[PDB]
Amino acid sequence: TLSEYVQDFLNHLTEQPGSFETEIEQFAETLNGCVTTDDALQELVELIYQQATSIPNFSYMGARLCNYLSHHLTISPQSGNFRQLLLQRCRTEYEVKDQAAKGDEVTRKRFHAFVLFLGELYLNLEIKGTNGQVTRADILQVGLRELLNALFSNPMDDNLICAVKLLKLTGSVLEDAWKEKGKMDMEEIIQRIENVVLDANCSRDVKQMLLKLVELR
Repeated sequence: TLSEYVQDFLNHLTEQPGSFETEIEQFAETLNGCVTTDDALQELVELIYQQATSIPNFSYMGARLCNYLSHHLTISPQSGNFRQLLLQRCRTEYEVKDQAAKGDEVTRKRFHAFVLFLGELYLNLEIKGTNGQVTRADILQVGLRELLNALFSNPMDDNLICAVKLLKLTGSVLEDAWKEKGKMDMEEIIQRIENVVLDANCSRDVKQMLLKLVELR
């Protein structure tokens, strides 16, 4: 089945991160021969999306794999390409982020995996722009800002640690994009972080991590 093939390959990348470069072409090639329906494309997207948002430490690999397949799969069905379906799928979970940042620490591990997968996707998913230049996904730029708002609004240590990671990852790229468009988001994020540090009952070391970000941005 497609799902056995894909899941085997994802397990393989998880166990052997080094094998991406030498096995990715064969993976794309095999998928090109077998992913021929809108349905099969949708299922491929779902399997990779699940691995990236479950499975710890699959953020970077997930996003790198997503970008690769978005450029190397030849199927372009009427209803959406890989890129397009992925981005749609991300909006689905992103819609429940206000609730996802509550719950309990174990349930939130999946939310954090989703947040960082989206951060890595934003950095690494290359889209040919309207002017033919490489651009980043807009819906991800917007989603990241809202995810940060959700994480700071529920200032439990593990939520704050997730926000710190996401901003170390994407913060300079975000800062640049907001400034090109004369937006004040980084200022607003900085005030949110300062209010956490002033008010929240989180750990001292997490507060100190937040303060280091205020120096840099």
